[PDB]
Amino acid sequence: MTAAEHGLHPAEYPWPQNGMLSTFDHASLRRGYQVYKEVCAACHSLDRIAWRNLVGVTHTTDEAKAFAEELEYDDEPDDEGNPRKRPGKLADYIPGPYPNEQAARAANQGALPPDLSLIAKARHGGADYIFALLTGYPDEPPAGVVLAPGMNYNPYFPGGGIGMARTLFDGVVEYEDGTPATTSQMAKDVAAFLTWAAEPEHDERKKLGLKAIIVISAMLGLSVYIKKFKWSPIKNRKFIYNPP
Amino acid sequence: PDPAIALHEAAAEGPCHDFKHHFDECVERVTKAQEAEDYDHAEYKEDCVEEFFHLQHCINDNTADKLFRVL
Amino acid sequence: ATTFYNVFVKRNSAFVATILASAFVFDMTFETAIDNFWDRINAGKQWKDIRHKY
Amino acid sequence: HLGCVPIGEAGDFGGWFCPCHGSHYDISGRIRRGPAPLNLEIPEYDFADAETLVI
Amino acid sequence: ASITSVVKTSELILKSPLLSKIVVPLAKTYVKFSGYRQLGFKMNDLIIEETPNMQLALRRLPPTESYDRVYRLIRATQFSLSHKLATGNDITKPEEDDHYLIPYILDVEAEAFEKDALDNLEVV
Amino acid sequence: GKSTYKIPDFTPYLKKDRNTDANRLFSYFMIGSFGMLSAAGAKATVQDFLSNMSASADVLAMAKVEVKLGAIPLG
Amino acid sequence: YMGWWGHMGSPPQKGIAGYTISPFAARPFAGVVHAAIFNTFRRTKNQALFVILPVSFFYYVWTQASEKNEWLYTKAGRHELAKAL
Amino acid sequence: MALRKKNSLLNMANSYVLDSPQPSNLNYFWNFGSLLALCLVIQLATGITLAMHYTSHASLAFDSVEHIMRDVNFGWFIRYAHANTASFFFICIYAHMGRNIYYGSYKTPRVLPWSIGVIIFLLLIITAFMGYVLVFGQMSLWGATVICNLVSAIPWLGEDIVHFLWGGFSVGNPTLQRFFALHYLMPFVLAVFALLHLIALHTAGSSNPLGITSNVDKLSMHPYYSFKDLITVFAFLLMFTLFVFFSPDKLGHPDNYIPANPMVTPASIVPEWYLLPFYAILRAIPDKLGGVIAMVAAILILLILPIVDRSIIRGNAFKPISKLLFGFFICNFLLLGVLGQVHIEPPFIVLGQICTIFYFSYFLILLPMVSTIENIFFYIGSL
Amino acid sequence: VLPWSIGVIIFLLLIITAFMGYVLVFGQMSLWGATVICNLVSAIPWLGEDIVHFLWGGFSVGNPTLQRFFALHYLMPFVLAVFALLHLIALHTAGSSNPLGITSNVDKLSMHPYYSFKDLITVFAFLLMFTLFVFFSPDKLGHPDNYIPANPMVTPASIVPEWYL
Ligand code: HEC
Ligand code: HEM
Ligand code: HEM
Ligand code: HEM
Ligand SMILES: CCCCCCCCCCCCO[C@@H]1O[C@H](CO)[C@@H](O[C@H]2O[C@H](CO)[C@@H](O)[C@H](O)[C@H]2O)[C@H](O)[C@H]1O
Ligand SMILES: CCCCCCCCCCCCO[C@@H]1O[C@H](CO)[C@@H](O[C@H]2O[C@H](CO)[C@@H](O)[C@H](O)[C@H]2O)[C@H](O)[C@H]1O
Ligand SMILES: CCCCCCCCCCC1=C(C)C(=O)C(OC)=C(OC)C1=O
Ligand code: FES
Repeated sequence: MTAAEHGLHPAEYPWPQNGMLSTFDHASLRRGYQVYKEVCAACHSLDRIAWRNLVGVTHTTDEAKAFAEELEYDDEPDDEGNPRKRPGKLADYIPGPYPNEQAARAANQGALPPDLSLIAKARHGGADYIFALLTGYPDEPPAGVVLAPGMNYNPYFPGGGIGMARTLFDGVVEYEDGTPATTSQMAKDVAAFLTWAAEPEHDERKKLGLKAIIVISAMLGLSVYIKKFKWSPIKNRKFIYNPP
Repeated sequence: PDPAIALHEAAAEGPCHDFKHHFDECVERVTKAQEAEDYDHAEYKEDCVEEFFHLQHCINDNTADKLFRVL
Repeated sequence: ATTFYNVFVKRNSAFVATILASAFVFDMTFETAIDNFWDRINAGKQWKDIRHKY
Repeated sequence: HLGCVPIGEAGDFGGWFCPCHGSHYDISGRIRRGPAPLNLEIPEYDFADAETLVI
Repeated sequence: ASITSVVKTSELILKSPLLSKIVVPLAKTYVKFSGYRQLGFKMNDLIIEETPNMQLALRRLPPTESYDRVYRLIRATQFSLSHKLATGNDITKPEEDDHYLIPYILDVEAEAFEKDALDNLEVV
Repeated sequence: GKSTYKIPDFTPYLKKDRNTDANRLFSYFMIGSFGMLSAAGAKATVQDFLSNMSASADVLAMAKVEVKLGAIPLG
Repeated sequence: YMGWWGHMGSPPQKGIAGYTISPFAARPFAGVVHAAIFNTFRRTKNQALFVILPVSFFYYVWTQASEKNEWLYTKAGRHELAKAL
Repeated sequence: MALRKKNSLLNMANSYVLDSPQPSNLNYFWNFGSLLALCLVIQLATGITLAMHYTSHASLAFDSVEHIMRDVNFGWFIRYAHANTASFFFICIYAHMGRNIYYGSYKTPRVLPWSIGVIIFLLLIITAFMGYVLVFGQMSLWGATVICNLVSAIPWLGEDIVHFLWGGFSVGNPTLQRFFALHYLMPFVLAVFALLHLIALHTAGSSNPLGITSNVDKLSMHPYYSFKDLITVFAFLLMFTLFVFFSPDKLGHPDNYIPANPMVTPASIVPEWYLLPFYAILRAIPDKLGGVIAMVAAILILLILPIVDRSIIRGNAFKPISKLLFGFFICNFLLLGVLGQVHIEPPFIVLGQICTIFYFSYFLILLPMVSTIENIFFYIGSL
Repeated sequence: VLPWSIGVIIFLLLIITAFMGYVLVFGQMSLWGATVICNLVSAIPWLGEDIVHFLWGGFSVGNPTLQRFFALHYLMPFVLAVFALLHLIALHTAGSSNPLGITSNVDKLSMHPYYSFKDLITVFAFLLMFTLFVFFSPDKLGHPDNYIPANPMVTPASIVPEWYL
């Protein structure tokens, strides 16, 4: 296939979480949630994430309950069996912008914006692909490219024509921690947050793996000693043959 | 302003200058070819995607680490 | 060495008791040690490090 | 007793009567008659408001 | 493949002057690179024995040959498990690589194959 | 070469202190450490693995319930 | 073809004396450094060609195929690709 | 008499794991059998655990796997352990089969354990194929579609059989629920056959790297091979740890994190890496039925190794030409694997055909020729 | 003694297998039977309550319990078949006993053809009984309440086990 059909391969960026012993930067996670909430959530759902998931990762219990309580969710019917709404709870999932695929496509010139809960695991590249894509819209498509109607040129996207326009521009978000919200900064934060959303066990997994590596290595060393100890009578065996 | 704007420009003029030239030459040719009549009824229309990828791949190699260092 | 052998090693009941008690101690101390080490190499990154802002 | 749900207002102590083995709970939900050993357990509940309790 | 087959084909080659001229040097190099002599084996020690015919041939070995084969197998097994090679007198020299077993198996097979032929005889 | 009473040379391998309690104790220290890490590793493995059967996070989220009291009449 | 202890199916053994020493009497890692360096070098040297020759051949074949495939799907390779299909 | 020998139940265990007489010179390539037993045990423990939290209904399957990753305590571990051990199972099984082919383990008197082994290998393929469908991501669905459509090539009844397998007219809920049930069962069938091949082996015992009898010099299985098996168990667990904790998705396809969509077709539908050589062999034959026959034949041809190997000597330790041919055969099998995942483009199309011819010609021409000639070289060379 | 002792375990495995399988229907008897039988574990001192919550995977019988019972119900018959095999292998050291209680070492008959063909008679007798239930009276041995979907609120009139328990 042509390189265009594949898409340009994203650079390998030095993410904080790269590194056998490295966690996510949780300050970046928090900022990335705020980009999701104020930019991406217009078109993209995050359906696998519940409010309780943010607690002790990006937000306190109170902040997350406040986010939940601002929304209305379907309650069980009342006593006359009429529909009712309730305020959200920590167990609720983050609600998406559209009621169904048809509504989603209608708002996006036919394209369906995917759910972003698994997108970091569902694309080759992970965080690097998300960062590369969001920051890789050239001002002008390379001379000769004919974009289909409602398409935007982005070399990282396979085929080059993506139905999502550029959305991150300097200062579309005002971070609550005072960080300068440049295109690059917002893309890095949101890519980190989405990577967390795809693999929230990441931090615990790598720490348990450190414990496993240490124990298993020690056991490997000791198993070598013990095998050699038990095998030494066989290895050291000597013979004298006197033909009968 | 976006740190990447300046880093990318620096990398294009500097370590990726050969690739920048090739992309530039390509665009000149393709625009000129589009300007000519009976271009729409041609069999093969050249693009500049290949040269663009060579340039971008190069810029990314010379920038990735520098950019993340200043975020 | 004789004394140590006689008390903790000679009887398998005592040897297994010693091994299990050591496993208990190792398990608890290793937990604490890794926790501290992990927190130092990932300092300022974890929720517990930013929690105070909120 | 075993883990059926008592029918309320019924009983002999006019609180709750478990139909399963005939154990009678009170208006406090205390066991009075029948095989049941304990009074109906109390959840951990708090009055956030005077009009709403959380359980 | 039967030892009979191998021995017959080899004798056809050794007969033809041309063939022997080109095959014998190859076969000698093959044997040197094979490296079984470096574990103190003779070639015949390597022949598969878990066959009725080979069990019979091994039972017909003279006791001395039999005892020495057992020792070479045990010694080679010890070199194998230790990851060592034979040195000195344990290396099989080319003159010691004698076909002690070939005559016994060729007799066993001669009878086995004659029996198969005669089981298919047709009175004319 | 011939006499079976002349033991082959084992001097490259023999320890001088082979009969001492220190000598045995060392090898039991290795065996014991290995048993200790195997015990600690098994305990960790069993505990973490079986915990899958305890209430999952979504079940733990479905616990605390709020009920109004204005609707409920006397008696 | 295999028996059991006491009647394993060995031809009669006679004339071999076998000797060994206790695992507690022996140094389990005796001669380890010499083995790790010289024994491993010998063993590896003697097997090296049987790995090197097939690996190098198949890697060269793959390299040629993958480079040509890459080239055929460039602009430069348009004509050669057209013929190939 | 010792209880372990006297009591019939204990004696069966004893005969396999304690008093079992083994050659004294097995090398580390004899350790894959116990690694395969370890993979099988891990897969049973993790698989039964996943079954406690997985839902086989197509509307819920993919989400039940997300629930496992996100909400079940250590669900991520159990899921990644199960997924990665499926790959390790195939690394160990290829190693084990490679050991068997290099050391002549298929020769008399071990034709029966080898032949049962070939069936174990087919059962592993079916087990792993069905388990992969259970996720019901894009690769799950589209992989099931293309592999199950190969059955349509069976003449006359092929289409009918496909609809019967699917339980409908395409891969859907009926197919997913039946694959769950069969995926649960197949590992138990596989464990029975694994046991059968060992019982069959026990009549000759293990072969050894020299290819001679070990009846002259036996070692108890315990403690010698027990403690030698621990070394590779810990080596395996270290490799397992590096994947499961540090790189859990390296061996997978990102498309399997997209929910199955019968409408959208993925860019490239490829099998799991361990099936790739067989897929390359299938692509090599232009005919549909031809390709399926070739693919199956590539596995069943292992059954003729006892015949086509004409050597008077067991195994390759002392056969320099056979060793070179084995090296080429193995590297070709890895090339086929690589070609299984390239696009159907020049020049990989022709290369795949050449590699497929080489694969079959090993069994049918080269091994019979080389083994015949080496017989003659051993005889003339040692005269 | 050994085939008999393994037999006692086979019997316990059958009880557990059949108990879990009955829950899988998730009718009223399924749910309420699971509730009452699993609560017996609460009687284990100190840890009993914790063990029950662990078995349920929650605070009452629900979805986690049903999905785990499915997985274990699938497994338990395979465990049971292994133990059935073990008790036979254990038996093979003495052979079958016989109705007189004496040795049969004096007078043995091959299992086939004699007991093969004698087993066919009872196989067909069994299949006739099977047929009468499965085709003509399929619900005679069951409880009608198990055709009502599980309702944690409403308790059935009487919760009894399957007849064999
Ligand atoms: C107002 C519309 C809109 C906004 C705002 C938006 N997107 Fe999208 N996005 C889309 C559409 C439409 C697609 C599908 C594009 C296609 O498939 O052609 C898409 C696709 C994507 C993809 C997948 C591309 C692929 O490989 O399939 C990712 C990743 C993505 N968006 C992330 C983001 C992030 C991160 C943000 C903002 C911080 C964002 N989007 C903001 C409309 C939007
Ligand atoms: C689940 C898969 C399998 C398991 C658990 C398994 C296990 C074992 C074990 C424990 C042994 C004895 C020790 C050893 O040599 O490694 C063995 C030997 C053997 N296996 Fe397997 N095996 C499996 C699959 C296979 C397959 C797929 C084949 C063949 C295609 C095979 C053929 C053999 C042969 C021929 C031997 C005897 C080798 C010898 O000692 O010379 N096995 N297996
Ligand atoms: C030889 C043994 C086995 C092999 C090779 C095997 C292989 C696989 C594979 C490849 C998958 C796809 C994994 C993924 O990408 O997520 C899978 C999934 C699954 N397997 Fe198995 N499996 C085995 C045994 C079992 C057993 C015994 C069970 C018992 C039910 C089981 C239950 C499951 C379940 C429920 C899933 C789907 C959940 C998931 O994807 O993780 N497996 N298996
Ligand atoms: C799945 C369940 C079982 C199966 C398939 C099974 C099968 C058999 C078979 C085929 C025999 C030999 C023929 C016969 O005597 O009927 C037998 C004998 C026996 N079984 Fe079972 N059995 C099972 C459960 C049990 C249980 C629960 C017990 C004990 C509590 C038991 C104890 C025995 C004993 C003691 C014998 C030998 C009796 C004799 O021949 O004198 N079995 N079983
Ligand atoms: C055959 C076995 C027979 C009986 C065995 C009974 C074992 C079953 C008990 C499960 C116990 C789990 O109990 C709970 O485990 C988890 C880890 O799993 C621990 O959790 C701790 O370590 C884990 C990682 O290991 C971290 O994610 C967590 O933040 C930390 O609190 C809890 O501190 C402990 O309370
Ligand atoms: C590997 C997993 C561990 C579990 C063991 C596998 C269970 C299935 C094993 C039973 C199958 C029958 O297996 C068969 O048993 C008998 C006795 O046990 C063995 O018989 C062998 O040992 C006994 C004494 O140990 C001797 O009387 C006999 O001369 C010898 O051949 C057979 O060599 C073995 O083939
Ligand atoms: C459920 C059936 C699985 C069969 C495998 C279980 C046996 C465990 C492996 C032990 C083993 C056996 C039996 C064995 O025979 C052998 O010698 C060749 C080994 O080590 C070199 C082994 O490791
Ligand atoms: S169940 Fe309540 S009275 Fe027995």
